[PDB]
Amino acid sequence: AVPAPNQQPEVFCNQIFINNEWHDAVSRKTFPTVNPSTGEVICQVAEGDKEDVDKAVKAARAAFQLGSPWRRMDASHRGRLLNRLADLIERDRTYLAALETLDNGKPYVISYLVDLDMVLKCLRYYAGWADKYHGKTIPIDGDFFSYTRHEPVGVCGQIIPWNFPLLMQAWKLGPALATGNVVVMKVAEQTPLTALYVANLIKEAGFPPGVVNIVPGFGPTAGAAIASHEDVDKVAFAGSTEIGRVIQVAAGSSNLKRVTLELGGKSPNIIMSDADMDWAVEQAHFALFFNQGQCCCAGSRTFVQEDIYDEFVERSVARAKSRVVGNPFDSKTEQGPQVDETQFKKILGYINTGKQEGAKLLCGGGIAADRGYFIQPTVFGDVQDGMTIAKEEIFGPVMQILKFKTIEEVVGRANNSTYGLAAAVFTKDLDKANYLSQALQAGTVWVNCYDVFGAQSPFGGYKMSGSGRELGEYGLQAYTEVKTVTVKVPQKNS
Amino acid sequence: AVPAPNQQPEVFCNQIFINNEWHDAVSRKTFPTVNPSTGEVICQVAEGDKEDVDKAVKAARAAFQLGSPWRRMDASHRGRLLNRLADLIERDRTYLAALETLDNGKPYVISYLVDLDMVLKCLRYYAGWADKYHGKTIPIDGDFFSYTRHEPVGVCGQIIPWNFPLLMQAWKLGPALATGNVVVMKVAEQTPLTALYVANLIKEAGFPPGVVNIVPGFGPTAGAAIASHEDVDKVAFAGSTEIGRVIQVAAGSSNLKRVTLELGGKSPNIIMSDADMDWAVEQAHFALFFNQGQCCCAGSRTFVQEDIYDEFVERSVARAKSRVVGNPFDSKTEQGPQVDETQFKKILGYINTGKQEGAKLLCGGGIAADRGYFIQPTVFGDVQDGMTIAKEEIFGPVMQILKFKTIEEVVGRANNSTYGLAAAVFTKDLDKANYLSQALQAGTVWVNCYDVFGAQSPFGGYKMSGSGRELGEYGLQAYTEVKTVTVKVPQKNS
Amino acid sequence: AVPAPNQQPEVFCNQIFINNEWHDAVSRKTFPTVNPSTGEVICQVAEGDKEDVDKAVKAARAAFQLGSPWRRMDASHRGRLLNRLADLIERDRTYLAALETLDNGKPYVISYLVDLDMVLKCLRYYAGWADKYHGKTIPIDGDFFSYTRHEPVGVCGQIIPWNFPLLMQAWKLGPALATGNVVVMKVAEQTPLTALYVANLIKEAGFPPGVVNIVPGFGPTAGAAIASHEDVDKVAFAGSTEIGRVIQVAAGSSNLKRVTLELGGKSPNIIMSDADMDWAVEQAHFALFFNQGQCCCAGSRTFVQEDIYDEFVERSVARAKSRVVGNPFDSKTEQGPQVDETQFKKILGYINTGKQEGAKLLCGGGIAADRGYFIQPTVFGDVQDGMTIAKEEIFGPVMQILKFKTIEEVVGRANNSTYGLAAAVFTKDLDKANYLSQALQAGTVWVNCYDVFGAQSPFGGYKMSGSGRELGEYGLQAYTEVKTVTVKVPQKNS
Amino acid sequence: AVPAPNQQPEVFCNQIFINNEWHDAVSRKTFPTVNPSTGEVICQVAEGDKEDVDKAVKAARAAFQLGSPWRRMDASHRGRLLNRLADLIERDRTYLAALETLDNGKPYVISYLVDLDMVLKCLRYYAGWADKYHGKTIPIDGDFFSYTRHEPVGVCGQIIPWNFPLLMQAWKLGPALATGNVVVMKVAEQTPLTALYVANLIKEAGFPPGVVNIVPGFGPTAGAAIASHEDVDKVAFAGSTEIGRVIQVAAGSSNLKRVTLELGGKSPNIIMSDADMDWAVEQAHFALFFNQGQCCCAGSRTFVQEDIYDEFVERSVARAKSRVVGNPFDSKTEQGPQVDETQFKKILGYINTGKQEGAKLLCGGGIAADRGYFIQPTVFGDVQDGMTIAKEEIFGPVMQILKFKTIEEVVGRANNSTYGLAAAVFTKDLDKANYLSQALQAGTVWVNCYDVFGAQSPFGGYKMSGSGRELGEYGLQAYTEVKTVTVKVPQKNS
Ligand SMILES: Nc1ncnc2c1ncn2[C@@H]1O[C@H](COP(=O)(O)OP(=O)(O)O)[C@@H](O)[C@H]1O
Ligand SMILES: Nc1ncnc2c1ncn2[C@@H]1O[C@H](COP(=O)(O)OP(=O)(O)O)[C@@H](O)[C@H]1O
Ligand code: NA
Ligand code: NA
Ligand code: NA
Ligand code: NA
Repeated sequence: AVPAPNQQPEVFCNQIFINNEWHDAVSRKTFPTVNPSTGEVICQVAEGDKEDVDKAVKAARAAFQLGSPWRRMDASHRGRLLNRLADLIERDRTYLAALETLDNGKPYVISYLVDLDMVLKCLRYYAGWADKYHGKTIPIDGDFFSYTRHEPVGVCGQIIPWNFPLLMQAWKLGPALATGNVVVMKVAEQTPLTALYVANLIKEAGFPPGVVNIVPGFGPTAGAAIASHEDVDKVAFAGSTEIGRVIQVAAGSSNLKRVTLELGGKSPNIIMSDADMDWAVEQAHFALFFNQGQCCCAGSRTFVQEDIYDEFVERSVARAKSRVVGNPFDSKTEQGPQVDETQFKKILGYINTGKQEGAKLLCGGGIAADRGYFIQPTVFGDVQDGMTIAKEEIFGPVMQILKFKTIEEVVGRANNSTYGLAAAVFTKDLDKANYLSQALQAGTVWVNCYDVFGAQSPFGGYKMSGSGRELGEYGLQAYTEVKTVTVKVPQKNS
Repeated sequence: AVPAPNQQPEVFCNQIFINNEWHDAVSRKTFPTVNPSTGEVICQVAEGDKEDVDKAVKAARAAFQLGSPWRRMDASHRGRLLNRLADLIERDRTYLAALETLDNGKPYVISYLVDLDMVLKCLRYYAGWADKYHGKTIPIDGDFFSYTRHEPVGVCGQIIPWNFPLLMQAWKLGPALATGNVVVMKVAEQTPLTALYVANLIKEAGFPPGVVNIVPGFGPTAGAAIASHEDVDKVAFAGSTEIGRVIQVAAGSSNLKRVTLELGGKSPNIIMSDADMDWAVEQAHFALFFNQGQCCCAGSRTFVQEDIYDEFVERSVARAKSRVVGNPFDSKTEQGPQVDETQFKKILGYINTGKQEGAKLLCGGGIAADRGYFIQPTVFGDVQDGMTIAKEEIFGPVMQILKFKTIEEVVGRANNSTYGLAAAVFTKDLDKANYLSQALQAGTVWVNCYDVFGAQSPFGGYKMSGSGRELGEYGLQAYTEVKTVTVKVPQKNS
Repeated sequence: AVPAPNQQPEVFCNQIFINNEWHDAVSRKTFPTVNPSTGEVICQVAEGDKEDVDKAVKAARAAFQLGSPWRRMDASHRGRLLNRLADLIERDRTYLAALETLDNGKPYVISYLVDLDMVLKCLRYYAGWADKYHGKTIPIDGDFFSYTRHEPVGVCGQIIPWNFPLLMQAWKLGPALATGNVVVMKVAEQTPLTALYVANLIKEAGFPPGVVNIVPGFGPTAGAAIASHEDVDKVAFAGSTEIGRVIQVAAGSSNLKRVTLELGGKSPNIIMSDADMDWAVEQAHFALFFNQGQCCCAGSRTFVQEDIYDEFVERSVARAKSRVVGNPFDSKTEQGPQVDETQFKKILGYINTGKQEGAKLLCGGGIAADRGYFIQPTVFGDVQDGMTIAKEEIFGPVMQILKFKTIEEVVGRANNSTYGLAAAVFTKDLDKANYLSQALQAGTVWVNCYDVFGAQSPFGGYKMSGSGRELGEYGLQAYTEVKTVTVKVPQKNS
Repeated sequence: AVPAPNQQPEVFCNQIFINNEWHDAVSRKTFPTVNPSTGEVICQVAEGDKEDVDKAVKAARAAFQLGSPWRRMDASHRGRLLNRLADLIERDRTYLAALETLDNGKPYVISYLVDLDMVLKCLRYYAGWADKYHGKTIPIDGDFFSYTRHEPVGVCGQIIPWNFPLLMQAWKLGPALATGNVVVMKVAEQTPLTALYVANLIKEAGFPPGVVNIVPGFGPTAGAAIASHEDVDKVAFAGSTEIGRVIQVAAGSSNLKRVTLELGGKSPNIIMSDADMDWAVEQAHFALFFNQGQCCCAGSRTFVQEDIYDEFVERSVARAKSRVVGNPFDSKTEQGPQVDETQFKKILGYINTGKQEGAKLLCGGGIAADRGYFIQPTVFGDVQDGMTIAKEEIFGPVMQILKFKTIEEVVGRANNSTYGLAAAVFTKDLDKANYLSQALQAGTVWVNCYDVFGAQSPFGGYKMSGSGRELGEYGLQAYTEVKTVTVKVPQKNS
């Protein structure tokens, strides 16, 4: 079951979080955060800029000083702290799920059973890594003892997007805190609220002051301030390929801070003629329409073998036509609103371009409600690789179906992209699955499934979909600085 | 192509190898080694017993002393020595393959292209591990620096069988020497010669005296002296399950030396009705008949789905009938003799049991030549799980074909065995492959192949097929002793 | 602060635990467990034997069947369950610490602050391993995809001693349950009660029935029935070297089950002349007298460099004379009774032995109280290597002080033992530390400290102190069975 | 023993190496490479620019195509090819060592015994890694089989400096080729010759055409063309911190290619009062003067405790005065010329700033010969933290000796730098070694030694000394792209 939501949850946190305290922006400015189901302002949030980020970095640097409580703390105790935080998130699960829906738009049942579940699982996974990420002892030549310490990278800037506000926070904080780093986090202007409440929980869980600092605000102000900061050791950025470029340039123009990026995708979902038809249809629908189409790794290029194309397309249309768009607090709602007006307008722009460039509009294609940012589930057929809707990330409920003949052809077409975040293969055949999974140029390849995330398995892009990995053991590599200690000994023996 | 063999290679090495020198046994007794193709004596070999083993162990212990050339040698240099040994074995490849064939009976072409190749690949793989098996630095609670050293286990007793004389030597020496151990090796009385010649090469490569010592002799004498020795730190045994028991009791009854065992099997090879028929028949032939049927992981229970049974059986009988038995130096020969008279008679015993118990004799079933230990390729059909030939390891050219209906049926019947060394699955279906590889209780599961060994991938038994793993990184564990060092420090920081 | 103890805690659990239920022995037999502070019977406990062990093994086998709740359970959820068990143990901490003291004799302040603390830390550490012990994907030669699965070893027999009842239970359950095994545990007849209570918490935590089964009873009966069982896949034993031999023999003579052993020690604690004297005296006292001397890694050979010998002895003797023996429920008490009458007598025998062979009695040497099993802290000076009290594990409050001159000498003397569990070095010198830590043949070497255990750092013996390691990542190896799956693929590419 | 050098070694390779063939630049332009001992031109070398870079990248890309010989080659065979290359460099060691000296300036004895030895060790180290860098099998939640593939990152741009021409090439090629990548290398204009000859050996070794491509030319042209190239997946740059910035900006401005950097340093060498005086003085001299002072991790800030300061400086001055500068082909020469006239002039410039700002010139200070770029071993005493010679990397034979009082003081001073490449500590004290190696913010900390490089131990910068690590297992991380494959399975079991 799912507990009944409070459909108008009280907001408690709306300021800058530095040193476990709440601060107005130095400018005293605030910006509104909007409910995308109604288009109405939820509340004002402090508008952090460069000066606020400066305060935050100083607090973070102080917390990181040798001999500080956070630096001296046992690695196992960092685990306990992460597990305490997860316990508190779970305590406030019903509230956070409802707030998540209020600010973002996603169905409450999904906030509750999916987003909040994944958040708990991620934080508890990483709690487990805290005292387990060993350095090495190394059999170097000569009369020496040589070993590596895995140290924290230090002051980590973390700039996150609005599509999974709580989950992306957890994906960042989990590996960073498990490895003893300190954080300055810039949350998305569209969805700052849940992350700020979680900051209260960080304080309650007992993290020392300055270990996690949150600065809500805009990208070119607060975000750029972090990426170009002289005393941020590392930046992790999740967002558009376009702003990823800005981040890497900022890093290089400033202090040569370490950089990881999780960017867009145009992920191919490949349906072989021997696929389980009903399963493949349902999963392709999910792969595209999940979270209002607002997923980095959305199955936005649906390649279907010619022999099953017609039936696949028929079945896909029926499912898109029966997908329930409405109030995200109604249990029956499958699809909420898009996150804001800019997104709403951009997706509608893409549907227009799709119609214009000769893609066959099979269903939807319009606005779904007269208030809030609701869009009809849209399916385009006979899509061609050169079409704008086949190339550009739409980030909306707009499905592309493309026809192919051969396994060799579809590999070339799938790989023909500057993106490489994810892909999938639907087939009953062992050799087809292995052929395709090895040939596909993508960070994750799903076989007879889609959007299967696990805290244990790494995720991240090939090509311009980003670099570095999040989740799994791999997710600790960007948060570790490696020191070699080589010691002269009287006589080295095996 | 394969170089022409010397069909009567000269024997240079036939004594006990200790401190890089050749010794008569202390009793001065010798035993004959026989050419299995003719039944004739090749030469006499020193008959090592307890006294000779005692000498060998003292030499190994001295070589292992803290501050010795072997203990002080750079880990990378152990790699250099292993690679040098591989180069010398390559230099003498034509000679060694022909000697292997003389003493063991396997086809010279197989000795050359298979055994010798796998030996080189194994030594060269482990050469690469020598300086790469790191200890750990560990984030323990409190003000401490904690780390582990991976030290050699020490003096390693290695008792090996006759079925792959050179490969079994390499499988044992590669990981032992990569990790800085010293060795007292007991070779099989049936096949002592190639391993003794390799000892000459170990000396030539530059290994310090005492690092590898070799005692040819019998099992209850030299073998048991090693297993029961008060100064041997570790024993690795490969052989029968019966002697495995003897070895583990000897270790328990002596100094609690560490034990690993590679023992027999009765490995199931499962052919689903969707398998590629031509491929499955050829691979099932190989799986069973490879090396005169003298393979620990022989596919000696061939389970075939009922819809393909008659055709599979027909094809299998034709393949067995075409199999050329003859002089192992003749390039046309596919099957040499069995290793000795004891094995010869045991295998004929098993065939007579097969017939008497109601299995269907479809081809072979008798002696194949009037000289040497040759047995016709023998196929039994309509084999039942309760039959002797379905349960006991035959270790000869005797194939069992069993009929089944369902996947759940075959899983349980395959698993209903006290052995679990290997298994194989032939199918085109992804889900059947995955279901079976998970469900099968065996150390290696091959999918659409058989007898695929890589130096990179571990190999070893479940259940009574033994314990521990050889090959890959895993092959190093049994040869490492772990030391934790925990050091008080002024102030631990992350 | 330590919560006031219930000095007469109620006993709730005194039966055989199988399938989450409490059972009498088939025989209906019960055995008294005694309070060592008073020599009085606490209560009677069900006396399990072969037939009860047979039921417990059948239940574990059932819980391990493919498709069972325990086998299908997400690894992450095994972590949640271990975490929940740690929470319940912490909830009942005050009760469990008092019950431990009642049955074992150790001071309540130590049960509470040390034993219980270490139990919680072990379980929480292994909770974190549950979903992180990865197998490997392997770049084998040829057109294959090769990988390994790390599967559970299966039905694990675990036989534990009486010196750290709750801790030894946790050391065994932690890694077995994290890796998905099932357990039949035989607890010590001297100290059954606390482990049985924890069984109640295993049920309360939500572990499926048959995952943990506990059989109280005696060694030659219940313990030997586990070791010889034909369906137990792995046995883990902690206790005497003497019984260790029996276990390895029983394993070899039965089904060749996998064995690990945690046995005795006679661990050298080396004090160099440049050591911090006050520290080294206090730590040498703790190293020996901790837990009534009943510790496998007790520093039972204290080697002191000659220039500081006289002062070190003077100070050690004053320290032993000041050690408070009495009621373990009194907060003033440093030392409680020995565990039982047998150990009491064995220690008195060793004390008389030291006097007979000429070691200098500096203090203690007698019975400390009328009731229970209390022995005076005893220090022997001028101990020589050849003496029985210098060679054999005493397991009581009996300290040996040996004098040495050189670092090279002391290495040789420290290593001249068939034991090799632990060692320590006290020195301010970098090179002396590194020289000694390298040269000492011991599973753990402490430097300027003693008895510093971390859940993160492995622990186990060299030589006749045992084999295999407990704690850390290494603790998982003995609980994992490795399966290679090697799959033919159309065309292997890097 | 060292073979007599050819002091005018012949030049065979001076063109652009693409597809295992030699090419003139598209422009037909050449640049002189100069002998720094004489100031005379050795020969002309093809001047590569963007058009030649483009030809090379297309070559690398083709060689990387799925199904090409290099992609399909067994990982173990990649290892064999690396070992073959090492064998060829060893065969040609005398020639290559003389060529290195001729083009670079370093003493022939050093080229031969140090650089060449290190090149061989690096390549043979990485040969061993080729088939051992496993991906993982991951116990993800749900009915899934999840695993990682460690794939090559792809086309690798490698831009290397002039100070260790052959070694830097090896450091780059070793890990890149072990993991199946393809390379476009830009060698330093000052030292192109040796790396070009090694390209001949790469062809001879049997590496498929296009796997390694080498473009000599200038930085703003050929190097920038590599960094900005839209089909280069990864760039690795070694050189100045200034140009490191340019690289990172170029990567984010183009295709968001993966970046690792090895930049400058101003490494502190800390001499505690309890240090071994003779050894510390010799090591501090080596630490600064190695390779004409042309070492990224040079001990260019020598901190000396005040109690030993006077003696230490006195001895350091005597040692620098006795250092032999001259013809690098003469066996008596310890120091050759600096690499070129720019470096020559820059160093004299720093010597002038040292005099101007009031540092105590103790010896040297000027040119050491009328021909070639020879500079006197120069020592400054009483150096202060604010001085230019204490802050900026000089990259010449100019030693800075600074005085300190306390361990706490020197930590702060050592860490007060935007560099963090290496540091060293000289002390006999265990606690001081541990305290310092932990507190020092440097990629490598040497204790009682300096410039101890091992192929096994990673090396790289903290802060603006760069990012990522080379050597050891860590050196493979930047050359790997991680793919997750997650497969729906019928029913997941442990
Ligand atoms: N110039 C910038 N520098 C740093 N961060 C930015 C910049 N612009 C936007 N951001 C931030 O990056 C995150 C990802 O959003 P963004 O890439 O702008 O996606 P979109 O523009 O499609 O909404 C957000 O938190 C946003 O505030
Ligand atoms: N023959 C045996 N087989 C199996 N377990 C035994 C045997 N004898 C004793 N045990 C058990 O092993 C554990 C350790 O005991 P042991 O090594 O005998 O120490 P002690 O005799 O000094 O108490 C206890 O649980 C004990 O009951
Ligand atoms: Na919003
Ligand atoms: Na023979
Ligand atoms: Na008791
Ligand atoms: Na030059």
